[PDB]
Amino acid sequence: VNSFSGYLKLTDNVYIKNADIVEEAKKVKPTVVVNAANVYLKHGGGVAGALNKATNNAMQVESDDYIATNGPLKVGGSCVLSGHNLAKHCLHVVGPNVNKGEDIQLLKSAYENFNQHEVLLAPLLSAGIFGADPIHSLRVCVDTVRTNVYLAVFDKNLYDKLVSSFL
Ligand SMILES: O=C1CC[C@@H](c2cccs2)N1Nc1ncnc2[nH]c3ccccc3c12
Repeated sequence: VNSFSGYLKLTDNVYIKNADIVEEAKKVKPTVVVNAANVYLKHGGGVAGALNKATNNAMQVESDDYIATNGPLKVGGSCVLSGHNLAKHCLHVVGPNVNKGEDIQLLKSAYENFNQHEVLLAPLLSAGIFGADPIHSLRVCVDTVRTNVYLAVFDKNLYDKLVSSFL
């Protein structure tokens, strides 16, 4: 039993909800919140901009130190940093950005990072401003993640489309 509330069960381990991941993180304080990161951990917009703003820019400060020490992430890669006031940990995961020409086949590699964590609150990777089809992203998530994932979908219209079209 966990503290997540109001989710639709899609499969044994994948759940989905129409919600703002920031407010969901602030309420649940999950062990792991996933950020829709880029390789430079520059959290300007989309999910990343929203998570960072909610931390009063502490996420960005921590991230800049991480990059100064380690260099950029790989597309498809991840790193574990603090969750600040939102979660115990933030798993920054780099889905491919279609608006940069990155290979959508890397989306599966991105979701594989979730399997290192027993339970996660997450957005759909590569959706939104990363330019991929959210229906496809959900399919890859379901077919790749084996741990317990709670997906927050900000757009109410999009959520209903994902559910109604889910196979
Ligand atoms: O609903 C989806 C599906 C793909 C993804 C993206 C859409 C555009 C770029 S990325 N998204 N957005 C969000 N996901 C989680 N929490 C969110 N809180 C919000 C508060 C205001 C506005 C949007 C969101 C939002």
